[PDB]
Amino acid sequence: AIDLDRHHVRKHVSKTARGNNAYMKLLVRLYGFLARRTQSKFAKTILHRLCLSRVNRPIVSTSKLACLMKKHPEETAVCVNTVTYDSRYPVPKMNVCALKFTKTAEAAITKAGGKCLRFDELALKAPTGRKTVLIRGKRNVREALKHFGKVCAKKNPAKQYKGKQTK
Amino acid sequence: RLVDPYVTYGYPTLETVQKLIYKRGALKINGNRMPITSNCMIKKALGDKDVVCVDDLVHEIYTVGKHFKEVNNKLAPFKLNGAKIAEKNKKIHFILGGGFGNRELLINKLLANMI
Amino acid sequence: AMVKLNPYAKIASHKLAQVAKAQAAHKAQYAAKMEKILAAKKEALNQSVAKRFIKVKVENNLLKATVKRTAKQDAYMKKYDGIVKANAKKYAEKIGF
RNA sequence: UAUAAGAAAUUAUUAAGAGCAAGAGAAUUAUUUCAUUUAUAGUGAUUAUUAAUAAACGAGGAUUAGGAGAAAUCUUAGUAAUUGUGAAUUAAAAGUAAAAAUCCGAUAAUAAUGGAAUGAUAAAAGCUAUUUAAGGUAAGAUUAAUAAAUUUAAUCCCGAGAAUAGAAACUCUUGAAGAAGUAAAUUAUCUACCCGUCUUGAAACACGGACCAAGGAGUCUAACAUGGAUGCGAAUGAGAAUAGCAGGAAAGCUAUAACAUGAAGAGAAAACGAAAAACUAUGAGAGUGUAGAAAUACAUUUAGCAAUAGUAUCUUUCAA
RNA sequence: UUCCACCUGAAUAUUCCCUUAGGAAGGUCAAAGUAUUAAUAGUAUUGAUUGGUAAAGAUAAUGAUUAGGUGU
RNA sequence: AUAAACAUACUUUGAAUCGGCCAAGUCUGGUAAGCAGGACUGGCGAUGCGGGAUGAACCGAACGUCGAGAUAAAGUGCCAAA
RNA sequence: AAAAUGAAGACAUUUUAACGAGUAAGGAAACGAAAUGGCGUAAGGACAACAAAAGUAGUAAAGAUUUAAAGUAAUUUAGAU
Repeated sequence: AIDLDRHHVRKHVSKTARGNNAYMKLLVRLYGFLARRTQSKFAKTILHRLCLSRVNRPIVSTSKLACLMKKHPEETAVCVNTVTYDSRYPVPKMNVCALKFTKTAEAAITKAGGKCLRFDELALKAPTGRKTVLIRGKRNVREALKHFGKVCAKKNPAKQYKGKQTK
Repeated sequence: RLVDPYVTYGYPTLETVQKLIYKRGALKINGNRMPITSNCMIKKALGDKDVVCVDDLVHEIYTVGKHFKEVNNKLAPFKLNGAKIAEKNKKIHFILGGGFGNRELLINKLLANMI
Repeated sequence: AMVKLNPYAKIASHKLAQVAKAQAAHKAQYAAKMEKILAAKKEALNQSVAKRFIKVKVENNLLKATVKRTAKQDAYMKKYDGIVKANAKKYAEKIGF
């Protein structure tokens, strides 16, 4: 035989739209074609982020979009995730491209004079990506991450799944 | 020397280098072991290192030029045939009439039957 | 396939042929010579065992010349023979320790 | 619709005729390989041409009576110091120091002739012919100076690139009177200990198993967590009970609603309850120019999300 | 303790237990999911070190042991 | 110096397991043990194939289904290929 | 694994390269370039002659016995009785 360090196993990268969503399947078809032909790292990035699981595509609120678009007035924020609404703070005028807009987030963005785009329109308008800002939400804000580990640990304790007689 | 029991080695002649490269030569292109078939693929893989033909490849290996490391690392390890390893057996040094160890220029007789 | 990989194969094959053709002819034009020197030392043998072979005093120069050379080259034959004798003595002393 | 392709059917001749499959060849080949032969820049040894000195060694040495050998003409035989061999060394002749054979070293490569396994059929970065000439580094050849030279000069030869013209479509045998393949039975060579299980280890002198059919063993309810697909999103659920609708309905539809989880956290508790509209580092992406030149590789402008780490600041606690 | 094929593929260390025919933390392993990535090494070389094993010693320190001279 | 992009860093969830056994240019107790217990590595367990007649561990070498060749351990009087 | 192509072909595409032993154990379903691929038992909701008589069946169902074919395999298909 041959002395290989390890044998061939599937590479743990997703390369298609998870699930049976007909529209998300077409979006992966559109951007897998765009990245293969245009050879643009922007389409490669969007295609890769379209194939992540739901937990790995965290939301971005309108407050975060406003802060990141402050010094980018004439730009199109591109976040591959759902865009929620932060009712604590106002929404300025900006153009956002996202997979899905919350009913209140879409109204707030529109009522301020902005625009709510989808990814098909963005590819039609800015295929390689020229006036866009790539944005992703925070991953560590999940509450599940608090209980990972050993709660007896001296340095970074876990958070003790509550149960029988938890004080 | 540390791995002496598991290998036999020696000093090749120029004709030995040529036959190994021409018959058993290969390159690692895109992670694929593509056998040598034209100068275009050798130019594509090693054009940056000023090796644009197979005879540049042979000369660099034989004389150990400045870009030996890059050229040698692109060359896949040759897969040889079988041949009479030793007189007694391969459990003793070639000095004792065995199979492993440093054969010096006598390694070309073995390579002749294995290429 | 060799031409495709090594276009220099045509230059070093025709030129290799001309080396081969002539080199073969040198064998022929050394056998014709070594036919004379081998048929001039027969008529120095069957002419020496025959009559003279006490009457052991046989002529010193029964061997006859077959290839003619100038006087300058004759001096070089004895110059060469002196050198090869020195080389044989040079080597024998060395390995004799 | 315009042009070749130009099908089927027909006319005259005969070197007069399918498809498929199996086998044997033919010509040119691809990958691998078997057998035989052939050259491998040994300056190694022998391979009858004469003579001399030898370091050593045994014998011999001075009339045909009986013979061996050869058609020789020349040797052999045995009944007081002439001579024989000779490692090695030397002289003369020959020798430009590559023949053939054997041995000793070095190697195994190019080629040719016959096959074998899996294929292919096509024309060339095939091969061949004509033109000019990059080249021939001991060695393509002939010459001269000289020479333990892979040292020099000359003119003859051949000739890579390229331009221009050339050429491949075949034979035989067997098969619905049963081909090739496949299957069953028998024979022959090689091959094969009883399954399941505990065990370091069972074919085991360890246990269960006489045989067959049917039945036969990770399921259901409830709480939590991770995770992949789904809806909505500072909210989600409200098939909480329950109340209405059409239809007659254990199904379906509708109820601004108590509550559950979450949006705020720390403290035993009293009492409290979050910004310097943040900072630093590396990091995703977007352009312009040049060049290789096929893709691609550098120079430079810009943005700096996620993540990790470290900082200020703020709520609570004796203590973060 | 009931179907097939394919891929990866182990363990007898350590801590605690009324523990010793058994558990939990942990190591080995599998499957899911990520990050352009101060985030490669069961290797050799050069350079500065660490150690007290094999060996060595035995009027060199602590011990063990056979004798022979010289002096009081 | 050499190697390394199906590299590297992992995160989460979880299975089985912690009766072991053998070898040795190794050690300790023992007269000794196919005994008892350890250091380092390789194996058997979990493993078939060629050889040692036979064998869990020895030697060569680890396995998709086949054809052709060159081999390894080891062998060439017959069983038995040479 | 990487490149190419990609609304539907089809054989779960095309090419190149590397690999394939294995007890305990793991790899749920779905996921077009598919985050392993499939066979079988029974029941429920659909689909099954697209032109207004729409899967098979007394011109012989299910079952049983065998003969052959397809599949690496689980199994499936057809003939005869």
